[PDB]
Amino acid sequence: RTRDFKGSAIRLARRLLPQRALTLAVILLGVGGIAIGVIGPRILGHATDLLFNGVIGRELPAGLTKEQAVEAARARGDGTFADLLSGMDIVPGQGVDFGAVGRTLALALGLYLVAALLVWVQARLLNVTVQRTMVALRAEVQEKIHRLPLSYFDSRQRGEVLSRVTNDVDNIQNSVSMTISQLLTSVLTVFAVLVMMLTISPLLTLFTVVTVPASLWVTRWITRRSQPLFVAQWRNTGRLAAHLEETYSGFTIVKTFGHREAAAGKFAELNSETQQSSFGAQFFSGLVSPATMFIGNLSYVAVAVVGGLQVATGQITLGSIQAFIQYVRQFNQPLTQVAGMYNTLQSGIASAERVFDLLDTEEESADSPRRADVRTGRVEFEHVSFSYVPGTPVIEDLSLVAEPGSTVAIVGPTGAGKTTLVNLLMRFYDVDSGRITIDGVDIASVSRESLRASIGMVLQDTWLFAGTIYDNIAYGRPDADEDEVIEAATAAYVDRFVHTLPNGYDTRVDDDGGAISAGEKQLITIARAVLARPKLLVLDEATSSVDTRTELLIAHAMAELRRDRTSFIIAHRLSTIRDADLILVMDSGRIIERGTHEELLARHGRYWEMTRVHLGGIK
Amino acid sequence: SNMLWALLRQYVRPYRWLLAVVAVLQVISNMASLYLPTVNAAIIDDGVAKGDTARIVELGAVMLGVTALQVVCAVGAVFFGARAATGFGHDLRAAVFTHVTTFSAEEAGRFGAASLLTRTTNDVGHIQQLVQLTVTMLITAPIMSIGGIFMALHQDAGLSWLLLVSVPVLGLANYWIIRHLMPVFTRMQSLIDGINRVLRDQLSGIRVIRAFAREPLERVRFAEANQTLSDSALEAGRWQALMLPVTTLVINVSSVALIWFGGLRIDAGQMQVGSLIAFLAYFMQILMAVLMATFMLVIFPRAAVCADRIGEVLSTQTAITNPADPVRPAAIAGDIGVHDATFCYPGADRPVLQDVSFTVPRGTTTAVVGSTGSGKSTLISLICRLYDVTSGSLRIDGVDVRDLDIEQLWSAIGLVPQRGYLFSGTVAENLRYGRADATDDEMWEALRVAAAADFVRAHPQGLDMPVAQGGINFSGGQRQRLAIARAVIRRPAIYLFDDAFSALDVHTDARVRDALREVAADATVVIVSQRISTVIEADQVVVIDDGRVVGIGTHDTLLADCPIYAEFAESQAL
Ligand SMILES: Nc1ncnc2c1ncn2[C@@H]1O[C@H](COP(=O)(O)OP(=O)(O)O)[C@@H](O)[C@H]1O
Repeated sequence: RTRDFKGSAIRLARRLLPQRALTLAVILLGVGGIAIGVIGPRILGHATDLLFNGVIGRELPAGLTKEQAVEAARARGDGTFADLLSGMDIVPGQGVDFGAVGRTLALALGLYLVAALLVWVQARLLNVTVQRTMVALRAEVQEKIHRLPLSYFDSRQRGEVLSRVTNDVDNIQNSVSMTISQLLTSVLTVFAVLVMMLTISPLLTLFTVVTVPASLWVTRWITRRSQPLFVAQWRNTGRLAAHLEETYSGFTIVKTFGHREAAAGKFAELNSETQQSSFGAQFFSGLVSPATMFIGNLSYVAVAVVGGLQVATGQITLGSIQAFIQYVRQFNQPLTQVAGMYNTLQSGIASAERVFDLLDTEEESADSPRRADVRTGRVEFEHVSFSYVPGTPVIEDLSLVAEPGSTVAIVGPTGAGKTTLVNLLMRFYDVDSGRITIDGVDIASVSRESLRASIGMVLQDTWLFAGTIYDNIAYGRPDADEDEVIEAATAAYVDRFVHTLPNGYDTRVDDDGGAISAGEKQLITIARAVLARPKLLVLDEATSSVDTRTELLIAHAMAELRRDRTSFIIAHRLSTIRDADLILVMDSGRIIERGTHEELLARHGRYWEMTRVHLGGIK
Repeated sequence: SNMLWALLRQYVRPYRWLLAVVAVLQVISNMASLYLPTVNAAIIDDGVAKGDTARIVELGAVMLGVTALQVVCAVGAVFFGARAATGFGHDLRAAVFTHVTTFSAEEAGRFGAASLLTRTTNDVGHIQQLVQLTVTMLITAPIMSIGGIFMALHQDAGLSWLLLVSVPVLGLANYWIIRHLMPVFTRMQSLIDGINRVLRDQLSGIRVIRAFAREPLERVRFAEANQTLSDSALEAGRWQALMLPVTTLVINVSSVALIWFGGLRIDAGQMQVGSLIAFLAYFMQILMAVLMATFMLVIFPRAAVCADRIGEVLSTQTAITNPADPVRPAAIAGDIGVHDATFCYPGADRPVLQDVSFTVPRGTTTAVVGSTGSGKSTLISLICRLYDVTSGSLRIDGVDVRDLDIEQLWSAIGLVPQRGYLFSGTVAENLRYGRADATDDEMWEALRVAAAADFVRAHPQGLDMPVAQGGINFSGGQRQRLAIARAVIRRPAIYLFDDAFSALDVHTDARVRDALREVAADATVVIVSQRISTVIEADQVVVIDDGRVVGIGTHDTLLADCPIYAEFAESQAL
């Protein structure tokens, strides 16, 4: 839940502030439009006063005094009637004076036009401001994402940052744009209608303001009652989603073995349960508006009857009551929305505080534009003891030396630290103790844009964006020619399978119908790495899902045939690694031994042991 | 635009009689809400200007009764509308799930489970929300307007023409605004989806985004998407900002004209003052209902694209179908025959599998090996008919697989796919999928055969050790072994292994295979493999490259005659 309200709201208002006079003008136009929209019905009530005065003065005998007319009415009885006559400006026998009514209505119509124009202009300006600030926020979030160190993405949960960066800004939009318009107009409207009501009469004003405690209490009570049903619906929909995930993801297994009907029955039971829960929750959620409308309508009964009886006493005129009734309706109208928009406002405030906490996260140290270059690929390590967190030494006393023509291989069990090794070589994380140098150049004093753009690196998993396979391969080097992409592709044997797809090199790899399994995913990623024309290739177990024949063909063609560049190879299959230039055996975060295939065959140790796992699997 | 209505007018049909009752309840509640100003006119008319406070209090009691009726009818309307919307959502979810159940593997892969789940639950909920909102909130404005015209006719219809001309102009203005706004809203929703896709893609592979130092391209793409979304949202905001002021101005100008014409009628003596108050309150109620209803009109485009996405699923007929005249043998042995079969996706330049002609004897272990992407992954699905043969024929025991009863075939086929998966619950629950009635002794025998007993026995819960919803809590090798054991307790005529042995340790694979031939040598075993060590022991070996058969025979003959298998073996050997 939310942890900071005042600070988050203050900084959101500050984010909308920098236009200064523009925001001030927006608020001023809103205040204006509200004020004129409140004054209007008072002028209409004055016109109704004139009409009522004329119609009730035409009845009395002409030429009499108003006090004389009241006395004459009282002499025959009708005390309430005479008290009424005493309550407005009238002269017996006078007409309705259509000229005064006409000019009053002309003033009212002009004011209504002015108020409509002001409200429209205010809404336009506020929309422009909200979209401008939202573009600014999106740009700031993008710059942040491209400036965060990888430690945040590593430490943060899998499904948290995506909703923090994508859904939260949408909540920011649907919060700021809705509230800063509607809540502000509603608060100004209720306050202006309240002060106008107090100007008219306070005794009725009390009867129109007693609703707010009652309406707020009713809304809070209905929320309290709805919370158990809401959580029940949430849990039932969660169970339904879990069962649907089980059925859809493992569709082959459920389709086979004849368990289709059992899954259908389980879904039917879960669907009935979630139907019941959703019915209850939605009923109690929608119950709020009729209740608050009922409270306001009861207030309407109260104000109508009290105004009628008090006019019968002559304490006020009829037009004031007509305006007062219109104010009562205009007072209730925003209350229902204001009661329910508190949840949206606080959701937006929580999303804003989360996004600003993300934007306040410390950034990785600035680059040093040394503009390093590679000529021999002499990658050397010395006394590296990097660890993710103060604690276990994930990397310990690591040291190695490469060769310009070497395709050196790092092999070990899962969780040894090869991925963190290549990550450190990518400067994704800092190194505590020891130093990393390539071609005699310390990469710690080298800008990352100059470094990573020349190495070339592939993860075990594959990242493919919502583009065609052609764009996916061309991402390695967009400046590459059209046929250079096809050459790099056929170098990685993706062309061996791509033509079997419905649309060769044009398939939406995000929308693909599952025809691209993990091995061909890795083939596509390898092709993308090839197209970048790297000179310091490393392969973090992109070796996994592909077959060994295609493995060895690719490895040869783009690491051993390309003698001008050194390479790093990581693979769990020792076959794919055999006969490579220098082999590094590493365990427990440190290199156990190093040498060539014949050397670690000659001396029996760890490497001989995993060679005795697959073929000579003496268990 | 039209798909949503083509879905509602189909899947709300069972609830027509309930929508009728919610409509009449809403009508009565709105009519009482507009009747309150009518009796207000009465009390100001013959209570005021006459000095009768008894009439004042009597009409006050009448108004209290009217508002009580209004609240009871509104509460009933909300209740029945919530029931109708929830039932519609339930029916739509059931129908969508039932239609998805009949899908083959081809269309399921075409849609994707990660999107099919949301398309079957959240994109049904989005339409349910719109149905409930339009039942309980949106139809208030048209009902308010019609009731206002009716009450104007009831209350001195001599001026009711003012309302009769005012309401149509308000409706025309709002309809024009809605018509010019809705396509902009749909485009804005699509662009929001696009920018969310861009952000998700950037976040998923930030490591590889920085690996290629392609930050400027990502910044340019995000800036372009954000700017076009901003332009669409600005147009939508323009149309929405030119929306409330128009309605407010129309209502206020109509009210001013109402005051003028009411004064004119009062001068002639064919009008009374209270009717002016009643008419003004009618206008205020109409404005309130119109604002409260057309505020929510952002929901409609989202539900429209949502219903289009659901209709994508609901309009896709399954390619796989029972022949409706199925061959019904008493049992089918382990004789698999493939004759010149080919398989290709529509529009593909080259087939993914072609010219396969291998066959297996009654009981035999046959292993098919090939390079990645060379159609090997589809042969297993073709045998058990996940997909269907485009050209050629595949037959089981001499009768075509497309003519055999598919359910009987699956009952006789023990398959473990490369898409390894498990269901929630205990290991006994997942293992129960094999037979659903086997005793625990048979399950233990299965784990012994699958080499999974060695680790599952150490758990205190034994067969009842809980598993993850997606099987994540187990390792890949353990997942494969559990799927193997699930296959073992079926006693099927043909075993279908879809590279399940690839992820296992070689010694574990050897012990699993020797145990399997110890228990079920008579049953035919078909293995697609990526590793040679699981192929040498097979009686018959067939190799496919580039989607076509390149070799067949025994292992040693494959070395002697097949250069491609020779390369495979020399690359696999240590
Ligand atoms: N969030 C994390 N992600 C990855 N590894 C982590 C994390 N936190 C701690 N570690 C440790 O860092 C080590 C990295 O090992 P890794 O490079 O993945 O080995 P391999 O390359 O063989 O898979 C692991 O042993 C793990 O214990």
